Amino acid sequence: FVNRGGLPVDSHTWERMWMHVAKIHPDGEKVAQRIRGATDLPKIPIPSVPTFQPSTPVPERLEAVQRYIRELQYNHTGTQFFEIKKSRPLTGLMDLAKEMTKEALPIKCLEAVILGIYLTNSMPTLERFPISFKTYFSGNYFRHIVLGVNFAGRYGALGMSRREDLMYKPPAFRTLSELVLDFEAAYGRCWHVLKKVKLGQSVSHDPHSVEQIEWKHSVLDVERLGRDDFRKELERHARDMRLKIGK
Amino acid sequence: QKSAQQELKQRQRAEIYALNRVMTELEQQ
Repeated sequence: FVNRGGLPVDSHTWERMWMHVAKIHPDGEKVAQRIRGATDLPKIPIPSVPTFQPSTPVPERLEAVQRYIRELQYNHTGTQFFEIKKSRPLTGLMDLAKEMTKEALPIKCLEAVILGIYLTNSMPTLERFPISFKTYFSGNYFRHIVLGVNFAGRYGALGMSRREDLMYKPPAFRTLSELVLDFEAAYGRCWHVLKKVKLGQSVSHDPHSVEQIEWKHSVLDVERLGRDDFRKELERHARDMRLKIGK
Repeated sequence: QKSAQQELKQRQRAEIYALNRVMTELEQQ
């Protein structure tokens, strides 16, 4: 369920959110009856957007960016509060990122990617690029996206997920392949088989850029490739990104 | 004037986070 018309949430989408809750939760209407109109609810502090001293090393800045993303909370309400159109020009997506910092609602993985780009445009020596993972568990396919990053030749990731090992990686992996294989192993530990990886090109650091994010610059079919061809394909993506300069 | 939109957003945001806590609690149990 996606809120397809800004904030405040309109009466129709608001009721649909509560209707949807009543389906999911075993005591779904007991939950609404206790929350809706309640006058004693916690005040939620608006998280402060982190700002960085120039003497602060970038990896320490990334920790603060990821902390801020987590503070918004993963969205378990069943209703997505921001519409993300993935082919929107970057400048429109950055307007959306800013709106997300001003409204401060829970988010999921794709919103966190956009936010990660917005909060690291101030770091021109940081390379940012989306990584999407398609996995398989119990006869079903699952998609997850993170923001891959590269600082001083080391690879890491920012993002949001239900699982702690499927989001933040400090920029410590020497190669892109090592980063991706770290995700594949984390998936295997929770019984998901990794089927595809889709890697985007690096994203411009200009928040007024009209260019689109290219999400699928490399699409890798994991088991059709085999391990050596899989690594070589990732090395090639790493070189392609090095040669696309943008800020 | 426009302070009704703000109170609307404030009331909605508080219920959104209360709901998110309950749903988060459920979706691990």
